[PDB]
Amino acid sequence: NNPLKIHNLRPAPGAKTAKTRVGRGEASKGKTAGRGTKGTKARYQVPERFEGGQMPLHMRLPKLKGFKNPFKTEYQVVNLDKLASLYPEGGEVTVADLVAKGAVRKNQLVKVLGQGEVSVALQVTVDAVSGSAKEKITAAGGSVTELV
Amino acid sequence: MKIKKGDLVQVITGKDKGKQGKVIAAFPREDRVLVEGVNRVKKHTKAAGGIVTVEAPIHVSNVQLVVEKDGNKVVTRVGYRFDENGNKIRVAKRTGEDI
Amino acid sequence: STIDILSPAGDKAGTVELPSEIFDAKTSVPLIHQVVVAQLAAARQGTHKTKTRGEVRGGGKKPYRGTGRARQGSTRAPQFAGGGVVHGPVPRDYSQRTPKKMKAAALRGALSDRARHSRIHVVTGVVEGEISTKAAKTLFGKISERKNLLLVVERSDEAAWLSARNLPQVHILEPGQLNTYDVLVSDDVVFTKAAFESFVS
RNA sequence: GUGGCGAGCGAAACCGGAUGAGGCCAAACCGCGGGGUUGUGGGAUCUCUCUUACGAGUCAGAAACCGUUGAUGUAGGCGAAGGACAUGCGAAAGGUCCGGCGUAGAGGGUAAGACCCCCGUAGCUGAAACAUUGACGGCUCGUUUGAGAGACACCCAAGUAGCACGGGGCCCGAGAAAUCCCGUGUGAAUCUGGCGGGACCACCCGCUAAGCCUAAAUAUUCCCUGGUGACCGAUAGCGGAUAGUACCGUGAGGGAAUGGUGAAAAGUACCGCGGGAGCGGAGUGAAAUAGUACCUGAAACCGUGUGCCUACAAGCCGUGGGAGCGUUCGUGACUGCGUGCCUUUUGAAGAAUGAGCCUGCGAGUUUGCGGUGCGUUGCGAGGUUAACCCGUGUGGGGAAGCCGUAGCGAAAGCGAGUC
Repeated sequence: NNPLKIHNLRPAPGAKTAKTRVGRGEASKGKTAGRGTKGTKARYQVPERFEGGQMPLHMRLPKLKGFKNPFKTEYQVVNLDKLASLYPEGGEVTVADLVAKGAVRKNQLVKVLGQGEVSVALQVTVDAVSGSAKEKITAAGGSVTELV
Repeated sequence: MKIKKGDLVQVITGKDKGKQGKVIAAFPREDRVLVEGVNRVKKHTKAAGGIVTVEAPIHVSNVQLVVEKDGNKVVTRVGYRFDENGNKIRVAKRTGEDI
Repeated sequence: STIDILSPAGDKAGTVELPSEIFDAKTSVPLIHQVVVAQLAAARQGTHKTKTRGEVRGGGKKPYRGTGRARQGSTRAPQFAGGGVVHGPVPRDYSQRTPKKMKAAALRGALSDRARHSRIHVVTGVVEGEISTKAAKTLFGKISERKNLLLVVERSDEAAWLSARNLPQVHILEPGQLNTYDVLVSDDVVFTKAAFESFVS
């Protein structure tokens, strides 16, 4: 009885942590407010990319090897182990249906990969497939039809 | 200012409740009126210089019109009504009569 | 659970089933607490500002130079009387982004809590025919004598809005804008049958 | 991507949204007018075939005015319902009892907490006059041959495009540097014309520079009307409870301080001391240590009275022990111990810095679908919206995106592997 009233709401214990008010009193974060005395850090911030004049970490190790491809495309990949749990009775496997089962992002290229085992026949209609995955699908009586 | 000059009013909230009286002069800008008989102060004035007793204004919302209904007197609030030519006439509300 | 519909006069006019998913959902105090605190914070207007030593008018000059006084860079420094305010308030929006599911769940919890204590009521109408604050007052007296009452009615039903809006203790809402804060404040919740179906659907 | 590849800087394609609109000239040709307006190229000129009233307006595609009338604005009007008893002190809005209105329980005042005492609010209602803006009529304007086929290579914005040099801006800091803009020289073509698609060439794709006009989504508030505040409340809030005044400077310019009697002056008649000021009676007031020096009236600071101690004593002024005296409490004869506070220092009572004293003010804040870790909450192989849309509010919708879902490699690429 006595239902929930708006003055009965309390947060979960440990949810809200009281602020830390530095600079009030000497029985707390006292006069220095947790900084020490008279350094560059007693009044200012020291940038992270600065090793006191010594050659910075980011300036004495060589640049990374190689270039980058502006037009490289990455496929959303589905391993056979997690593709044999979405279809525990076989059937046709389309790309737009794989999207609806939360296995690949929308509007991308799918590429079934070969980790795991498949025990039922699947008719996968995807953009590509790896060699091991293709063998495993065919062994289980399925057929693989690529669009690309 | 509904309280016109020269009306019969009754003090409803003040040192002197009950007392009726006429409206001597009305100040429609500071919302006060003079009712003869109430708040009669004794000014100490010098030179015939001496104690003089005259009434000081009371707030308009502390008086209210007295309309006669069925013999004795009765305090009433005041509304308006047009007759035929768009002429507002003070109409009593306790009685519905014309004051 | 089933609850009786009351006709505008206070008589029974049928029965309705409270959907369990709405009126029998779990009440999580921490979840309700966050949503309600978010509501009150979002209601804050937050229009409030002060002038820092840059915006105070004047003080562009260095007041003086071996003078024997303190060194000062401007007459509008924080420590000066009439100087600028340091770390003062500024205009800011206090609204919070709360997930949709948390909001909906909290309202379900609040309504479920009221239902469990049998404080949900339904009426086919508030007033029949003419607008009357008296008719609404009599109806609500029959339903409950408690201080806080919440009336949920479609905005197209002017009769109920106009009749009940003046009552000191009654807070009126559309079905679509039923919100957690109003439910918790109110001791009882009264739906119009049109409102109840609109909300549940 | 750019960068003494340092500090830093930093797009575009495309996606989701707010609003949505297209017109006209130059040229050729004909006599300032006609003509024509193009990217599926179109127009001119010539030959052949067929055919031969209507709309648009106050606008970017022209431009005014006259009237009739609709709406809004600049004054306003009405607008519901409370009494009795006692108390209070001085005053009832507070207490008790019974009532009433409510499409009005917003707010402000009224001699203390008022939905019903007043001003108002809900709800309706109102304009001779002039302004803003619609609709209509007058009025104004535009059009009144058109279509197809074939010819012809006549026109399609010139000191311009391009190119050379020197520069500017773009993610691009002159680089292999495209596109865009400027100055100097040189300097075309007209549809087989020309420009771009990141040096350049060819093909392919798009498009017609060297002419113009264009509302809507967008930024702002000196000013006006109506409102709001987990904004300030007299050292605060604008500098200004009006002041850019007083004052400072030759001058540009700088630039203050001062709010509060009481419900109502009822602001003290009269008497006395005194030159007056001021005060003691008296009077008003609820209250006169509320007397125009005025609500409350702290501290520093200055006095009167009073209890105790104090003129053989060396005192960071306190503290432990302790007799005595006195309107537990006040004081403290005598005795033991006892070298201030902060800062900064290896180390300070330090003869190292800062502080005459009180009161008030004065230093870890805010933003972000930022980064990161922890706690908690919701959902959980999923989670979640941004802009924006609807609504009175904090409510609902919105999947553009982002994070998780597979990694390795310079990359092609391969993929539980990969180099």
